[PDB]
Amino acid sequence: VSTLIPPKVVSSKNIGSAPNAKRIANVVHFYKSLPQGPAPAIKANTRLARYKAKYFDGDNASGKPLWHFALGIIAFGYSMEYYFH
Amino acid sequence: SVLKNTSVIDKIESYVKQYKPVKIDASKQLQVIESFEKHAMTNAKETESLVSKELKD
Repeated sequence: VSTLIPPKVVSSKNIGSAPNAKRIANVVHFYKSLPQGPAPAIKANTRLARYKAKYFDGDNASGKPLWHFALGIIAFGYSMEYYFH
Repeated sequence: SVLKNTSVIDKIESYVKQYKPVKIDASKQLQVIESFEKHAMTNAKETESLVSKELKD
């Protein structure tokens, strides 16, 4: 008999139902987000970090470190091969 | 004047003249309509606060 008032009732529930769950999921991660490679930490030195940076990095990612390890184990084992036989 | 032996035009005219103030305007609603407006104002202001903060976000 009178005029009910829909057009300003969105205060109680934000428009949409499915994207409401994703709103909180995607709005919160943008605060603590790296602008462009912040704190890359590409430089380190712990007597083995240089080897990791030079060979164990994703830029090369080749089979050369495995061959170097094989050569090193051969060099180490030559001495005890002489010692045993 | 077209009617010659009326004997009743005077009566009906007097009745109409006596009943000229047929009734006054009914301006009864002064608070319940105001209640509807204050509810609508509250809804509108909370709505626009929500909208402004959502767009800024």
